[PDB]
Amino acid sequence: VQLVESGGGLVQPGGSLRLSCAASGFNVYSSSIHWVRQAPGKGLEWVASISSYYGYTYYADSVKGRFTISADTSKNTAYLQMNSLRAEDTAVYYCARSRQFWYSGLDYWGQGTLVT
Amino acid sequence: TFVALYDYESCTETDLSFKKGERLQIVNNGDWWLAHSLTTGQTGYIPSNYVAPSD
Amino acid sequence: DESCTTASSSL
Amino acid sequence: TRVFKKASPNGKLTVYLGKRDFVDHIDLVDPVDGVVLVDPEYLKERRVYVTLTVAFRYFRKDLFVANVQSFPPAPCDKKPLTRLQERLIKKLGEHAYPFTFEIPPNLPSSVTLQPGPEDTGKALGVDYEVKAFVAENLEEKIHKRNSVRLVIRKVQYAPERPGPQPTAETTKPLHLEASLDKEIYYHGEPISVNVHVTNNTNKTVKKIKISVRQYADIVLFNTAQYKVPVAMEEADDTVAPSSTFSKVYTLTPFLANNREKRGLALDGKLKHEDTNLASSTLLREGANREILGIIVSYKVKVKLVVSVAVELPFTLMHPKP
Amino acid sequence: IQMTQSPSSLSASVGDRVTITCRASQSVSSAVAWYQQKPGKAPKLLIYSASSLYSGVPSRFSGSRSGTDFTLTISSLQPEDFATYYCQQYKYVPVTFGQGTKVEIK
Repeated sequence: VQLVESGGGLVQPGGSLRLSCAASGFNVYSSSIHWVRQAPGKGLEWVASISSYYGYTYYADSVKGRFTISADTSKNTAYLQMNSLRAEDTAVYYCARSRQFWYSGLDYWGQGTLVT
Repeated sequence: TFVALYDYESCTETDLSFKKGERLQIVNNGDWWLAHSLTTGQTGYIPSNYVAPSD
Repeated sequence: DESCTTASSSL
Repeated sequence: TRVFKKASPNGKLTVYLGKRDFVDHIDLVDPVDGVVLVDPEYLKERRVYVTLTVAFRYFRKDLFVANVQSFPPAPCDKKPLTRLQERLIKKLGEHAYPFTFEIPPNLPSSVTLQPGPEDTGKALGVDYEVKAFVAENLEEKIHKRNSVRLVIRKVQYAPERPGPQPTAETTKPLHLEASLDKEIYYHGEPISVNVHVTNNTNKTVKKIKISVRQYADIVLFNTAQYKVPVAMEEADDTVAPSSTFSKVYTLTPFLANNREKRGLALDGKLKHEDTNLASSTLLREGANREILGIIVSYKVKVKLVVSVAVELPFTLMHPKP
Repeated sequence: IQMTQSPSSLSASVGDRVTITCRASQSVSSAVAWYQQKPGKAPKLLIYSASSLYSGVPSRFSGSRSGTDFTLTISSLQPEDFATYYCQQYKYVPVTFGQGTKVEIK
């Protein structure tokens, strides 16, 4: 029905952070959870995505070395641990959902929590 | 005149399978061809777009 | 000789 | 609108197909309409044969093969359908010579097994292959340079109207009654089980075990039946010697945990794809005359162990797009 | 795969034809989706797939594909469609979005 991201942070360059994304309305095996990142005034850059039905995760090139995505099947939430730096210290991270079977376009979106 | 016909009886069994190269010119010498019977004033037809007739 | 990749065309 | 196509090496003939996903309606299967473009420069003693092969692999064995001669076209034949074989012929208005096939209503769907640690080029299962080749005669050998081979699959979706609500109960004996949410479930839906165990004996229930099991009957393998548990639930709930327990549970089958298991059925794969668990097979009126492939069915199990079990059947398939 | 989009475009309050194109550098088999993001809010999915609408989207919005060229069209621009639109392809794992075209009122 809707997605709510309860994460947020204010990190000195070169530390750690953690993002959570609660989802109410749909199961986590019938949907795929993605994280989309929008720098201020720039386009939507794609970040880690997870397909819990298959179990594998994709990563962006700029985040492959530091970010780590996970999902909690007990409460339909997605976790995005971060080790952000200066270049990622201004963006707003969304949490959007796509159909697991025979689709990859994102239909439901969260409000987005800024990370700095 | 000039006309050609060949023996064939795969389809349209009502009037076909006559002898080929008869003196009586075929009723229609292209995609479809027609020809007369062996000894009567009856005309039979069969498609002929597969290959040029040999008669 | 091996088979070529399945393509697609307009209609 | 887009249409799929493929060509042979040496570029002599090309095969067009509008889709490689043919829906199998419970009353009539969809037809296969294809158009072949060929250039008979010197094809004096050459003919075009298009074939549709349904094969079961392990070496392979087939129970439905067919042959259609496209050029020179057979006289007194059927009319091509306007959906594909008119627009395609309009586009290739020079040598487009079409072909068509019809599938019997009782052929098995395309279901592939999970190979595991060993690969044999293509995994075990049932697949439909469309092979078009030019040759002097049908019975003579033909090599890869002259043949086009394209793989298709047959699928079927969920019924529009749901069936009766599943329920099964068995037996101063104890009485257990179970029920599911509905008759038809999708591939990501959670399967909830309602449980009630009223007790009158002195033997207390120690542990409640619930699992979702996939049944795959293989008729060609001497009518062998292989079952595997695709879901596992363990809540360790106990009840007093003579008490009354009622509860709701939740299960969800998925492939991530079941990747370890071998010989488990999966949906049709075009080429080394990742697919969900094999959908249920809908048999028309129970006329089990099909002796070619594999049929898949799912049944939930609920078991109690004292210091008895019930099985609830259901269907697992995608909804109609 | 670099997906390129046309720059920002002006418009009028009264409805008029507006075409926005997204030029794919590599061929994608009609796997392209279009979004709409108003300032300060999350993007809204508009197109299921090229020339296929989504549940709840009005009938004005339309799409098309010409080989590797995709297009987003609006039959009539009422003052509510004044936002920014993104073109996304979901064929290959490194999913990319277009630079985004911002529609504005004149």
